[PDB]
Formats: sequence, structure tokens, C-alpha cells
Amino acid sequence: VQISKKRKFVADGIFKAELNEFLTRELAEDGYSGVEVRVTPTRTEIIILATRTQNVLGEKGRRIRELTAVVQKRFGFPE
Amino acid sequence: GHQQLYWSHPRKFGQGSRSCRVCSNRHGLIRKYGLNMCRQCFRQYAKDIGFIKLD
Amino acid sequence: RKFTYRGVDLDQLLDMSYEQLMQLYSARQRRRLNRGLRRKQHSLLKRLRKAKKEAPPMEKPEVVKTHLRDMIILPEMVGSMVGVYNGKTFNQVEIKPEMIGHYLGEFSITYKPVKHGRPGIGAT
Amino acid sequence: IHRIRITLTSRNVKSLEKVCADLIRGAKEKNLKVKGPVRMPTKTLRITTRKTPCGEGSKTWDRFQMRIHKRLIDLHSPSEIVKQITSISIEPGVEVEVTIA
Amino acid sequence: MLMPKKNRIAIYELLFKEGVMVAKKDVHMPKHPELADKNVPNLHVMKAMQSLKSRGYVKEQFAWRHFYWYLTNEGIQYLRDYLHLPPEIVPATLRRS
Amino acid sequence: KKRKKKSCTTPKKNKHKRKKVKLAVLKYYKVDENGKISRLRRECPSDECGAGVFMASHFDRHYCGKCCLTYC
RNA sequence: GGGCACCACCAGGAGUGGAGCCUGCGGCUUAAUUUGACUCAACACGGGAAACCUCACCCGGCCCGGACACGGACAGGAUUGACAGAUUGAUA
RNA sequence: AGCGUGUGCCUACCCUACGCCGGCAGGCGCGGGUAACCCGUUGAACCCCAUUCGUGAUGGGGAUCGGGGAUUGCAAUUAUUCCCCAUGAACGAGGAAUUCCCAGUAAGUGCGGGUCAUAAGCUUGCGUUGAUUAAGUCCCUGCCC
Ligand SMILES: [Mg+2]
Ligand SMILES: [Mg+2]
Ligand SMILES: [Mg+2]
Ligand SMILES: [Mg+2]
Ligand SMILES: [Mg+2]
Ligand SMILES: [Mg+2]
Ligand SMILES: [Mg+2]
Ligand SMILES: [Mg+2]
Ligand SMILES: [Mg+2]
Ligand SMILES: [Mg+2]
Ligand SMILES: [Mg+2]
Ligand SMILES: [Mg+2]
Ligand SMILES: [Mg+2]
Ligand SMILES: [Mg+2]
Ligand SMILES: [Mg+2]
Ligand SMILES: [Mg+2]
Ligand SMILES: [Mg+2]
Ligand SMILES: [Mg+2]
Ligand SMILES: [Mg+2]
Ligand SMILES: [Mg+2]
Ligand SMILES: [Mg+2]
Ligand SMILES: [Mg+2]
Ligand SMILES: [Mg+2]
Ligand SMILES: [Zn+2]
Ligand SMILES: [Zn+2]
Repeated sequence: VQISKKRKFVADGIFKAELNEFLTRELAEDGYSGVEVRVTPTRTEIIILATRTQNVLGEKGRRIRELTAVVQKRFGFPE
Repeated sequence: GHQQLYWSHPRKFGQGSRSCRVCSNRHGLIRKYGLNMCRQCFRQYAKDIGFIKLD
Repeated sequence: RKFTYRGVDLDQLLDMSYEQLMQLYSARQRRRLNRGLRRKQHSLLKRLRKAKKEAPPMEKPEVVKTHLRDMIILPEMVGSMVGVYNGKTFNQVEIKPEMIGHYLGEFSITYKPVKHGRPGIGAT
Repeated sequence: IHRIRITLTSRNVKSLEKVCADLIRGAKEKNLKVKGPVRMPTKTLRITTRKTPCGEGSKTWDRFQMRIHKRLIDLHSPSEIVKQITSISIEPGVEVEVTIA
Repeated sequence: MLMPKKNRIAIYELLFKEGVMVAKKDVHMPKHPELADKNVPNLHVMKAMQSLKSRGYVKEQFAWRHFYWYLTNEGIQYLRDYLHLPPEIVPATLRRS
Repeated sequence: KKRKKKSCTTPKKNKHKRKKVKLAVLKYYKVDENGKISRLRRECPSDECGAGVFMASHFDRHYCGKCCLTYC
């Protein structure tokens, strides 16, 4: 089945709030500024705004490759 | 044995079956629209969720 | 003079099954019996029956202690000694035939009756 | 040729009306038949809470409010043209659902 | 903490395969969602990850109710030596795909 | 408020200490001079406890400690 | 000496203070009757309508969910769980 | 009439039309709704039109108790709630003192949301009926220049 529009919008807001809190705690050291979620039926893209992107990316892109993993593990939507 | 007794009390309804999704507190809980937050956490995260004060 | 429960004496009550006793009871006891008894109540009944079997022919049975204050008094319990927990102590109660249909907790009080003293300074 | 309904749900009206206008213009540029946009009644979710984290002081209340707006568009057309016009329609904040009745 | 060795083996295999771990902080959850058909309680995962953290093998974060764990280089070496894995195996994180 | 101690109960409820038995394998088998082996303890009829999982020779029953199977 | 205000008055309306009851706060009882707050700016307030949970109080009984480091002991076994009878409120 | 809610990650617990059974609380079937779509044209209460009563603590009032029945729950006793017979207390407008209010307002009257397995004498909103008095002052109270 499906849920109503009210529940859908409240769920989207709660997901954005939790994502912002997790990203804040994780990337405070890197000057994390904000998060922007653009939902597309193909993929859901997440843009991270921070002062320096070198620390967020990590070496060879390791750290960001970690983050996109745990997010997928946390909220459960498919790989 | 202990395996049977531990956590045996049913928790399918009541205040003991519900808690805040942010701080795990069971008092002052908001269940409308499936928010499942206590009032303080909701007041902290309302702008992020999308509730605006117009009046 | 002889005891009767809704026109039925003790012997017929002891012969009856639970379905027959459901119609004699009130709405609450009937609903409770319809929902059934769990393992702990059956264990208490078994212990009471075992204790009553071993009593000497002229003596009372040994007291059986329990926390089950919501237990319904069945006609098979008449004549048994039950210690009922009130939260602090086990109070000894002998089951009489006129207790049929009540709970065990109705016969072990959970508080001390109030005897009042002189009101304090904070009372006006 | 299918009867296709597009349902647009949004939280702000400016973006929603911009997307609706874009869809209408795009469809009518292909010489198609469009009905709408028909506007459903606005939904208003309300949460009234106490301001104080404790139970001290004057009893003051916060009244938080969320508004949801909904639009409908009807199109008599094959599926391919609808997806053609829809691909551009992607906008941040607007949920677009396409169904074939 | 006392637990069957196969539970530890499964937890460590999952951690080294993925490189990260997520838990809900629920000691009463009957089984971990990720570790299904292997019958690993969530408590075992929490305590094993805590033991790994105390030794510096994993780095930890906590968010809103959840535990997040990332694998460290010395943790990678420890897991590789523990599971007797060939030196040609790396977690999925270390592959820039 | 401050916590009161009130430390007085039954003196000490002791924890069970498991018996130390030296070479418990030996008493399961009896040996003749010819070199034969006879299994003194019965083998449980269950699936898992079939060959090496012996029962318990209690004074009035047989008890398998791995699956709680009991016989007279 | 001036200015203002129905959380001031004036002209009024509905009242409350009196009765029964419901709910909070003191007292007094209790094994415990958990606790915060005491003029406006405490007292149907803590979103506090508690059968269990909630629970923070009282009576009794299990559990470790005491990471990690060092030492001891240990495949001639470090330790784990459990049937029956006894025991227990209890099939802890 | 109007504002609103409705099948829920964990999480078990939704709103209900119609047919039959029961006197009632309720019980059985069988459908719709993830909602301007179904409940729902939300047949609300006060109000209106007739009937009985007749200044009598009265057919005003409904506290306290007895005996039965049913629902929620693992569990209802110190009565969860609900229904039926019976019982029928104070109360005949309230001392000193004191609260709120200037127009669709005060008051009367119901209906939603929160709490909610069970659930409103509280709170937060919504309609419906609908006024008397005033367009001033610094006397009381209080705050500023
Ligand atoms: Mg006056
Ligand atoms: Mg009145
Ligand atoms: Mg009065
Ligand atoms: Mg009064
Ligand atoms: Mg007071
Ligand atoms: Mg306390
Ligand atoms: Mg003031
Ligand atoms: Mg209080
Ligand atoms: Mg209650
Ligand atoms: Mg009880
Ligand atoms: Mg209990
Ligand atoms: Mg309690
Ligand atoms: Mg241990
Ligand atoms: Mg009368
Ligand atoms: Mg009368
Ligand atoms: Mg009765
Ligand atoms: Mg009491
Ligand atoms: Mg009556
Ligand atoms: Mg005043
Ligand atoms: Mg109301
Ligand atoms: Mg309600
Ligand atoms: Mg209240
Ligand atoms: Mg003055
Ligand atoms: Zn919270
Ligand atoms: Zn066996």
C-alpha cells in the first residue's frame, strides 16, 4: 500500500532533519555548512556544502565513499 | 530460566511501548502525523521539518 | 442453613465443570473464565490440591503462599489455607464457601487504616 | 492516446504555479488538449505546543502550521509525449505523479 | 562478552566486506536486520563493536539513536589476520569505483 | 535527597560453583584385556546427540544434558 | 505636579467565594503514600487523565549488558546450559 | 454548521456505510477510504411546534449505595469504561472578600484535535444563538515621565 500525503511530507522533513544532524556531528571539523537533497526517480542526490571539500572527500575519495555507505545502511533505501 | 523471565512483560500498548525518536524519552510525546517526538525535540527541529509559525 | 450458591449446594458445585460454573458466576468472572486461566493459576491450583490431599483427617492443610491477588476463588478451593501477598507480608486466609466468585486480593488489605493525629503547623 | 492525469503536490505556491505553467505551455506547444490546472483545497496541518521545556511560568503556546497545495492536469495523449514534457518539469520541492486512468 | 564464535565470525565478515557498520542501540532487538538467517542478536553486534572500538580498530559516531562505525587501517590488518584472508582482499570502501 | 544504605538481608546467597572432575572421558568406556571397548553410558536417541553425546545415569532415570531428553 | 491601563476604576453583564461532586496544593496517616514549583511571575502546572509499563517510592528475587591492559589458571578442560526431587510467589 | 482526523519504520493500536440478531450497552456478516473521491449533503446541541406536570425539596437536583449484563486488556479487587432496574443526600441563589470582559464581544449550546489498548468534569480550536452598558477618568490598584 501507500501512505497519505501528510505522512509523506512529514516523513521527508524528518529524514532531512536527521540527515542534517548526522552530517553536522560528522563534519563539524570540516566547516560543514549545509545539506541539500534533490530527489529524482533515478537516484536521490545529496549535496554537501562545506568550507573545504578536501577533508570531506578524504584521500582517493575514501571518506565520502564511507558516508554514502552508512546513509544507505541507515535509512534503508536500495543501493 | 532467565531467558523466559527477562523482558517477558508485554509492551504492545501504553507509555512503555512508545518513546521519542531523538532522545528516547517517554513523556510529552507527539504522535500526530507520525512525528513520534517529544515536545522539546519537536520545538528544536520544527523549522527543519517544515512547520512555520504564521499565527 | 446449608450453603447454596444461587440455589446450588457445594457438592453439585464441585461436580460441575467450568462451562456450567460460567453461567452461575457474574459477568466479570464469566469473561475471565472464557478468556481462560494461564499456567501460573493452574500451578497454584495444583499446589493447593496437593496440600489438601496430605492433610491429616482432623487437621487443616498446610498454608500455600502466593502473589496472585487477581485469582478467582473456585469452589474447589473451599477449605484451603492461602497466604496472599499484600506487597509486604503474606496474610493468611482460610477459604470459606461464601467467598466463591471473589478475588484473593479482596481478603488481604494493602494499606493500614488511618488513625489521625493532631494537624501540623502547615495546616490552616 | 491515453487519458493521463498529472498530480502536483507542493509546500510553496510560487514553485508549484511555475511548474504548472511550464507544463501547460509545453503541452500546448505540441498542439495537445489540456484540462486544468484544477486546484484542490489547501491542507493545513497544525501543531500546538507549550513553549516552556518545564511547567513554570505563564501558559504560552506555539502554533506551528504547514500548508500543502495540490494541482491536477488532464491530457489526452500517448505516453511518450507526456514523458517528453515531464522530463523538464523536475523542480526542487514539487512532487509530480503521472497516472493513466 | 560471551557469544558463540560463529556470531563473531559473521559480524567480522560483514564488517570487513562492507567496511562500515550501523546499529540502532537496542539491546532487546531479537536480531540484527543486516545479519538475517544467521541469528545474530543486536546486542552481540553492539558489544562486539564496542570491544573493537576500545582497541582502536573502529571509529565511532552516534546520531539521534544510531551507532555508526568505520573501519581503521589497523582494524583492517587485525580483521585480515583474524579471518585468515589473503592479502589480495580489501573492503568495498577501499575500491574507487 | 541522599541515598540510605540499609544493608541487611540473608547473610550471603552463594553462587553455584561447578564441580571439578578430572578426566571425565575415561568413565564412559570400559576396557577388557583383549582390547575391546564397551560404552558404559547410553547414547541419546535424538538427531544431534547420537554418537558421542552420552546420557546421565541418575539413580532412577536417564538424562541427556544437551537436549533435556529424559527416560525412566 | 502630570500621562497611561477593563491583568485599574466608573456604568453594567456573567460570575467565583455558599451546596454536592471532579481534579491539583498543604497537612495527617503509611512499608511507601517518589518528586519539582509557593504573591502577581506555585496550586486541570511539569503537556503529570499513573490498574501493568510509565516510575523516579516500598517489599522480595534473578542478570551483567564490569570495554581494555597486566598477572594467574587452562584441550589431562577456562568456562556454558539444563531433566527429575528438594526449594521458591514463580517452569529464576 | 464549521474547524479538523482517519489503515502507523520499530509499532501491536485507523475512520466507518449497509444487512441480520439483542430492549440497551453490544455481537455477527459483508463493503469503501492512504482521502474535494468513503464515512459525509458531516440529518449536532441549544433553538422551534405540540403533550404531560403545577409552587409541593415537586415529574427540580442527581450525590451515595444494592443486584444484574457487556466491552478494552496478560491482568479490572482499592469499583478502567459502558448499559439496565432499584435507592434518592445537600442544595430554595450564597458573608467578609474577589475575577474576566467594550461587538458577532460577554454569556448560552454543542462539535473536532492533544492525551487515548481502554478515555474528558482539562486544555487547544470550531461553529450556532446572541445582548445590557460605555466612547470617560486618575478616586482605588499599578507602571512610567
Ligand atoms: Mg464595578
Ligand atoms: Mg455557575
Ligand atoms: Mg457562587
Ligand atoms: Mg464552591
Ligand atoms: Mg494551596
Ligand atoms: Mg524522586
Ligand atoms: Mg505583570
Ligand atoms: Mg503533580
Ligand atoms: Mg486512570
Ligand atoms: Mg492489578
Ligand atoms: Mg509488573
Ligand atoms: Mg506502578
Ligand atoms: Mg558472565
Ligand atoms: Mg424529589
Ligand atoms: Mg425528584
Ligand atoms: Mg456490581
Ligand atoms: Mg490504592
Ligand atoms: Mg435510574
Ligand atoms: Mg484585580
Ligand atoms: Mg472541547
Ligand atoms: Mg478523546
Ligand atoms: Mg491535564
Ligand atoms: Mg491613579
Ligand atoms: Zn525527544
Ligand atoms: Zn539428547
